[PDB]
Amino acid sequence: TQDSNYVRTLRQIELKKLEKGAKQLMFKSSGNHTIFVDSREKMNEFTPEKFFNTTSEMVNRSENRLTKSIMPKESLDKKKLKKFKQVKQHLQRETQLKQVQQRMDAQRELLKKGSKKKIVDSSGKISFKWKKQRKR
Amino acid sequence: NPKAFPLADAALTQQILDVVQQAANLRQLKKGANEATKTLNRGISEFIIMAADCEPIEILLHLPLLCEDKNVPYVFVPSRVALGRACGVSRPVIAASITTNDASAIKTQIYAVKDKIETLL
Amino acid sequence: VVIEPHRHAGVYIARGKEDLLVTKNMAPGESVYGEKRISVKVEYRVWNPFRSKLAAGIMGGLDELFIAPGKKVLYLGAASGTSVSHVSDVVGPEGVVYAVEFSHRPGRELISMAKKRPNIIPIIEDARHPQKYRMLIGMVDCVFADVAQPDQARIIALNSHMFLKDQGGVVISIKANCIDSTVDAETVFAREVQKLREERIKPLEQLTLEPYERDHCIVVGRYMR
Amino acid sequence: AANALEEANSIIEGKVSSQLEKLLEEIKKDKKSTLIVSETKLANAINKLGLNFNVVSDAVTLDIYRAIKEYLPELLPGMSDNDLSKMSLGLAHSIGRHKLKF
Amino acid sequence: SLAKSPASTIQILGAEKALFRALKTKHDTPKYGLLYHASLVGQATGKNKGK
Amino acid sequence: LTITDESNFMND
Amino acid sequence: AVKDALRLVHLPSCSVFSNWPTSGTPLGKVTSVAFSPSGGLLAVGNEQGKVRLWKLNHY
Amino acid sequence: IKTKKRKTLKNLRKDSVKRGKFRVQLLSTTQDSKTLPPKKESSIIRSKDRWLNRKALNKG
Amino acid sequence: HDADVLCLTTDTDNNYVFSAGVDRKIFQFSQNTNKSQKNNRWVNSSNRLLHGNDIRAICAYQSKGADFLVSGGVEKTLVINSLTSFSNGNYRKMPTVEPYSKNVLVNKEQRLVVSWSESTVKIWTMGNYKLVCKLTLKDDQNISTCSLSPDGQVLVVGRPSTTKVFHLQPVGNKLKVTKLDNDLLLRTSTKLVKFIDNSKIVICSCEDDVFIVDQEVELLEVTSTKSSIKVPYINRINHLEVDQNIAVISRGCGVVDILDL
Amino acid sequence: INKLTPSDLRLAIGRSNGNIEIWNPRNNWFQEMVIEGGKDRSIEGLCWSNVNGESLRLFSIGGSTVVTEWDLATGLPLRNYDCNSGVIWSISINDSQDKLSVGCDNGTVVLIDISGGPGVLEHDTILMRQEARVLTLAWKKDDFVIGGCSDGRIRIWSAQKNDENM
RNA sequence: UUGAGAGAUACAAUUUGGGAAGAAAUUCCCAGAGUGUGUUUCUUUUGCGUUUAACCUGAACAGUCUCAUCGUGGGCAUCUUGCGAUUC
Repeated sequence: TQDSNYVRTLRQIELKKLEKGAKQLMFKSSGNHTIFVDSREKMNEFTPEKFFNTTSEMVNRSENRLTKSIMPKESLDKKKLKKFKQVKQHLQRETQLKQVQQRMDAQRELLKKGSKKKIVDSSGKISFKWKKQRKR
Repeated sequence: NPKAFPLADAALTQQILDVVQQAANLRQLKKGANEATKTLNRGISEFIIMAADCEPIEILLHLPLLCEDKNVPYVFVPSRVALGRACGVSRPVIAASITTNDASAIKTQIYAVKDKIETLL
Repeated sequence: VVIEPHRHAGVYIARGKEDLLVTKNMAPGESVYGEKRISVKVEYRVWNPFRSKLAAGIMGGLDELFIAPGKKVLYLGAASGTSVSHVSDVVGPEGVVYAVEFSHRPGRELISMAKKRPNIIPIIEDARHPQKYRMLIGMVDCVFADVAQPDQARIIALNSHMFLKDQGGVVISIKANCIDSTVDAETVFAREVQKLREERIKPLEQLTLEPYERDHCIVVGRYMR
Repeated sequence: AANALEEANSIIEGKVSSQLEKLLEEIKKDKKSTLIVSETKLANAINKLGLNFNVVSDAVTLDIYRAIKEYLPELLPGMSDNDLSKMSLGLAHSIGRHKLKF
Repeated sequence: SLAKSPASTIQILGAEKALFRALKTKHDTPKYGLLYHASLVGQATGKNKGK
Repeated sequence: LTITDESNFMND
Repeated sequence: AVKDALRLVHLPSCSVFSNWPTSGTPLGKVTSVAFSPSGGLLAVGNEQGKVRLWKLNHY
Repeated sequence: IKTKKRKTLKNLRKDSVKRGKFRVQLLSTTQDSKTLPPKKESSIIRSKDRWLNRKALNKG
Repeated sequence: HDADVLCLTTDTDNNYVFSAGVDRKIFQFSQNTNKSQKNNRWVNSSNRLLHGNDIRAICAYQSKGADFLVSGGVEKTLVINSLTSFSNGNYRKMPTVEPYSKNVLVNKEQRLVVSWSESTVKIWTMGNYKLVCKLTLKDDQNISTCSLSPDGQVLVVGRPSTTKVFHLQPVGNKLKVTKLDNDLLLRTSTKLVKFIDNSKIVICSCEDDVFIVDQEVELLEVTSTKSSIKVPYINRINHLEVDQNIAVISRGCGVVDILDL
Repeated sequence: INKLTPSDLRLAIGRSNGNIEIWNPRNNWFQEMVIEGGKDRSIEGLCWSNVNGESLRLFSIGGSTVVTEWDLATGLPLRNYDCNSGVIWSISINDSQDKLSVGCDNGTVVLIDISGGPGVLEHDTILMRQEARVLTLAWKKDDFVIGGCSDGRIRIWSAQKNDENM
């Protein structure tokens, strides 16, 4: 029980760090934008700069459209990629710690008391089914 | 009890207590208000069963306040005595959280009941 | 560290080591919900697009977002200050936001932020009866809608009739699960926009906000007459 | 006035039938030919037609009430937008602390 | 925020530094916490004060 | 098999 | 379900008798039971096929 | 001609052409929406009458 | 039943329950006997096979001058049985179409005859017979009354939304059709079109306005009775017949008017 | 039964291509009027409301999510109320006919408030949901609504207002 | 070979809008559409989709006693060299 408690607090550390490290980040929107127009003329043209206002720069990325610098070419993008990879790594560590606490706690329930049978599944992932009997 | 939102009807609470019984056999539920809040704060709950019979019901209805924070299904059943019997303990049990396992045997039952819980929200 | 002003005034993008959405303050200096504040002499409160709904609408793209720093804004779905704080900070101190809700469990936090923010007025009666808050305020320049009830269009149409001026804006958030699960949200949203334009709404845009919420949409529209 | 009892009685006659002191004395002082009256709500049936008024609040009275509510603070009182807003949020905070218990 | 916490947390609500060092190295956690100075725990003598 | 009684026509 | 699972409760008092069955009464896996209508006489049959007979001397 | 006229006809009839990340839907007409109830859900009507003409009862 | 029970009804005092479904029979369950009533027992009283394919609908009316149950199904006809005389007495099957409003009409010149089903007109000429044309007009959605001109010149389709005019050219084994725009016609609803002349048409609208096109007759209103405010269409003009600038309208509250054009 | 045949008694027939006939049983069933529905329209059910002393209202549900209240004069719908959940499978009327139950495809029973005069329908209350689609409905009185579903079960809801199990 | 309808997906050409340069002719850059040749998903459609099957369940591991956990010794390095997880 005390090494399961150690693994539980490590999982909670990583889980809160995932939460408050992804909360202060900016994810890209992916939504099927649908604008409503008149009969055939507005539809059959190209929606002439109603929110485009430059069809190069603030047009296809919508985190900030617009109508009218420390190493911007690689280094800030490198830092963005590294913070995204950091929260990806926290996700891996939290799911790994989740699995190991699940196995440790399954062993802990298994060594308590009550009757139990070693259930073997199809492949070999063994399991334990307990007797239908209530605790006195 | 008027402050017991979603309260299950008889057929829904029959299948809820049956999935409680077989989760308790597979050692996959945590039974009690403190243990249910611990499974919620760790985020290992499939859903929450509560009993609309605890005589101060305010010893319960604070885990609804953090199920609305953690978008997990919760439901109420009429009797704490029946919930204790279905949990497989000798005591009346006020709330019970069914913990998450992916290799479990009753994963399909757990999903069907938690869908029929969050259909009435 | 460097702040770029958005399309809609009041809304800013604080770029740098993390490039994220942000507003001004009206309760100066302090956060309301532990949200990040990045000072640059003057103060800037981060809006979280998953925590709220209008921030996800901004992050997905709205052109005629009628929430503007010179208007007043009716807000039907707050219940707690997660987004009306930022709506106050983008509407500035000039205007007024009418946060109208009914469930009096988180209205305590709504009122306890409204004390420090006089831009916000609380209405704690339900948005399906505008005849119960007739005598409080009226003729708003824009309504925002975030109820997830069955009779969405009836609630917003009656509030728009009693309290919304002509050529104003309706921004409505629709959850598809509280109307029709077991069918896809595209037929749900199309049925809902038609149910909206049955009333005096010309609908302009919609967008689905997939990476921020699941099975939602934001529809915008102008109030005809 | 901005008296809290008057504010609570105002919100009470708003949420209920509206035959209170204000609309009762207004209906008294306007008794000239018992003309066509346009009440704010139709659930104030007694405050509309309980005593001598051709009562109608139906489907265009909402349009004229849109216009009147639009141009309250310019001309009908002697006060302005800020007095309207401060007494309105004072009323809102009063009814909020009344309904929501503290 | 105290009301939505479980009772074991309310037990050890004061002794966080002893709790979290005894969890991050697999030792035995404290048992009294901030609740040690309550009158009943003052009335109890031994290890049934932890009880 | 019709509506034959002393009832009136489409009047009252 | 389990071996030696039989209890005799005394009603109205609803208090289970404490001196029978003890740990050495050969109940077995009790799978049927019948009281006789006249003599006060239990007959308990278990899974291995053995009706054991007791006589309740109060009657 | 005959092997493509349906494609041309739906090319004239349809709305909501793709324009990049966007889509330009067309609004319906108050004339139609006040003269007629909307079309049936053919999926569920297909379900019901397929059930009433199912294989278990041997319709002639 | 032998298969599904699609529809079932009861009478006023709940002494009978009638039921029907996809096995084209109607079962009657009775609780009339006072022993059956005081014991609350239903009996499968009787059974009648009177329908063709299904019964998807059944209802029953019961007054002092009426006790009949009505039913209808996949065969399109309607059947009427008596209620208290269900198994004993006679029934009546109404025909599959009683054309109180017509869908087919003939013009003697050119020996030709049009028919409108839903939103399409089919026209054929006599001799034998040849099918000369059809119009599957898809911008039309719901159909109502038509008329063809004398001399086979202009057909008018008309529905409670719009109406459309079609001028025709006989080109031998085939007819050639061309529309023409008339915006008063496209804006106003039509109930009946009946051709005062080859060019002037009198038109009843669904909001009971009479037009005289290619103008406006006053119609004296009837004093509305309580049954008229109950059923809100008996004071509506049903029929109009016109030949050579004299016409007749009729409203089904028992009123026929003439009108000179 | 113990009164005479009222002079407004009509029969309403809804077909499957979407046309409603109305017949009158006086002297062997004369068809008074027809209200046609257009392409791909149907009518799976309909109901009558005659509140005593007001005009007759004819509601109908097609194969879709709408309730259509028809104005019998023009042969045109005066109301197309999109019911706020599901595809409508059945409809029934209250006794005293002030509420309108629809039973949906997603298992809701939605009540529609009628007593506002002809023309107007309000959303009232979605009852406690379920899973299987409710294919038919009936009322007891104003109190309960009975509904047969597509799982072989019959649910009984209590729609009695100002009771705790509403 | 879903009889068919609607969708994403590479090439071949023809293009539409917004900006750059030039007298234009045109060229450069940016966002896309539609057309034939392949791959693929969704909805009926007739032989028939299986009308049987699935999964749970009752006192259903355990005399050749079964299981757990902590230790010890050995085999497999010609490789199960063994994860807070059963390698035998």
